[PDB]
Formats: sequence, C-alpha cells, structure tokens
Amino acid sequence: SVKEFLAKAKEDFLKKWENPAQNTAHLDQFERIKTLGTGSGRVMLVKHMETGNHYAMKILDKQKVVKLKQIEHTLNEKRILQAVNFPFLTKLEFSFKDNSNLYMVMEYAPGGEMFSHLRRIGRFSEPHARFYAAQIVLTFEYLHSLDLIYRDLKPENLMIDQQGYIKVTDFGFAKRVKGRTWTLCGTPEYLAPEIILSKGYNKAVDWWALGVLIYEMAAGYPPFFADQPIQIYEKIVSGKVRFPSHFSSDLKDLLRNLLQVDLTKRFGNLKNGVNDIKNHKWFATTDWIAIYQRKVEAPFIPKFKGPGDTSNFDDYEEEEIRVSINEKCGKEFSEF
Amino acid sequence: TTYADFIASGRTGRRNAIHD
Ligand SMILES: Cc1n[nH]cc1-c1ccc(CCN)cc1
Repeated sequence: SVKEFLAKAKEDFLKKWENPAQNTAHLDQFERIKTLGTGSGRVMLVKHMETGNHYAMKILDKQKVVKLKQIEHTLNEKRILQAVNFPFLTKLEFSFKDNSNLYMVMEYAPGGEMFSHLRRIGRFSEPHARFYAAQIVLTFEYLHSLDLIYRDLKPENLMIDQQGYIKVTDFGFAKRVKGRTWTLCGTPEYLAPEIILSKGYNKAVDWWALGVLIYEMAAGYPPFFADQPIQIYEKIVSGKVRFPSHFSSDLKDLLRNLLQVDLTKRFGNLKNGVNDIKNHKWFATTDWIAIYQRKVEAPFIPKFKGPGDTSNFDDYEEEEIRVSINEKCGKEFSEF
Repeated sequence: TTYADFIASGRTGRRNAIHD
C-alpha cells in the first residue's frame, strides 16, 4: 500500500530529522566546474575528486543570508534535505560550512531546468505535461505525509535527469509545520490567494501551485501574468481564469478544482485529499506505481554527452568562492 | 493573442522569489 510505504518513509525521515548529518565533506575535496544558476545563493557543477562523481553544489554566503533574514529558512532547507529520500527529489549527498559560506552538495541533473525546455518548445502536450505533473503529485504526497510544505514550485525549480524524469529542487522555503503558517514567500505567478491576502495558510498552497504549473506547462504561459507583481496579484485574487481553446475538458475541470480560491472545494485540501487529484479523469491513463518506479517512457529525454556536460544549462558569470580568514555568523549557523 | 502578449511581457525569463 501507499499507506505502508509512507509509514516506513516517515520512520526513516524522523530519525534523520531528529539527528541531522553535519560536516560530511570539505570544499578542497571538490573541483569547481561551472555555475548552473545564481540569485539569492548560487549553484555550481563540481567533481568529487575521490570518486570522480559529478554533483551540484549550492553555495550560500552566510552574511548575505543574515541580511535577507533567511537564517531559519536556510536551516530548514538543510535539515529537511538531509532527511528526505524520494526518487523525484534532489538528494543531499554532503553538507559543510567554512568561515564565509554554507555548502549543500546534491545529485546532478544534466538535463537542465524544465523552464529552459518549456520556454524553448513553447508548450507541452497534455501527455507530456501529465507525465511531469504525476511526479509532482507523488512528491507532494510524500512531502505532506512528513508534515513538509514546499512553497517553491515552478519550472525554474524542476530539473530533468538523464532519463527525462524530474527532480524537485530548491528547498529554501520548505518547512516542517503541522497546522498553519504565515510567511510571505514564493514566486508571484505561483502564489495562492491566501498568501497574497496575508491569511494563515497550509499545504493547500502547494496544490494551487500545481495548478499554475500544469496550466503553464500545457498553455506555454501562466494563468496569471502581467509586467508587475501587483498586477499579477490583482488577477490571482479576482476569481477568474481563462483556458486556451486547445485545453481538453478534463484538463479545464482539473485546473478549476486546483485553482480554487475556495479552500473547502480545492482539490488536495478536501476530505479525500490527494486521491481527488489521483482519481481525476485527466490522470486516468496514469499508472502511479509505474511513475514511481520510473517504468514509464519519458516523452522527452535530454541529449547525452559527457557526464559533466552543461549544454542544457545557461551560461552565468563565474565569480570567486571567497573564504574569509575570520569566521562569520558562527552562532547563527551552529547547527548547520 | 495571449501567447503574443506573454512573449512581449517582461516576465518570460526566470522569475525571482519574493519575501518580506
Ligand atoms: C540540485 C541540482 N542538481 N542538478 C542540477 C541542480 C540545480 C541546478 C540549478 C539550480 C538553480 C535553480 N533552481 C538548482 C539546482
């Protein structure tokens, strides 16, 4: 059963959650290759010299974290990621910190961001979109079972692996919470109405975000867009959404239910929970265990080149990894 | 078209997160 799987998963998670791994590597053990992404921190392709394995290494500047008031969120991110284990999550292999920076070393996904492939091709076919959506459904089922809310769903945070399956990455806003929370965080296009209206909110905001994602994947643009976030928020709270003429009746109905301003009627947040989504007609052809097992053929598979090939990633300016001779923010990140 | 309006918008690139 799923019940049976999730019960063991939670046992496994709980042990790691209460006794997090710490200081499992050092910077000098990795060769820095290429920056795969940057904002606020940055992610680099690196090579672990002792194995020759390639990984993606997230580097956070401790001082910058403090200034953005993201200390607790960063502590959440590392504690959660070292504890979880699921096929469609980027696995934390090592973590450490030095005088200046925090480091999280994860499994490398050479297929690049879904964002890149989605924007290029324009839009995905309903089957292509359904393939990805199912993996997000299963990942959220897993996360929510562990009382984890994710809060950062978008194509920019979904990596494609060499088999064409996805990895959900960026746990910067992930948090273990039973009951309601209040932090204003996320990405404008993906924010549930509760969040915009400074209400307390729960894991329903993740099922709403799934609605935005499926819509964007299938249409090629989000359901609520404008040049400024304010304008986007007005549309989200309006209570109106328009679907392209090419959207199937089943898709439109799924989305109306996921993109429901009314929490009592929003799929994923009803009495039956995630089964309302799983048993929808749009997922009728979905073999959920086959998705989990990865037996299903990927509708798109990234072009194989070398093991540390970066052509599915954009080019970013390469800045130094500077390490001060003085320890910064030791107290703040003691448990990291 | 809606597509045309999207592609002409300033929000077709990678979208930054927000926070207080
Ligand atoms: C964690 C990871 N594995 N392979 C690639 C990544 C990755 C690349 C870029 C970014 C920045 C945008 N989310 C995150 C993770």
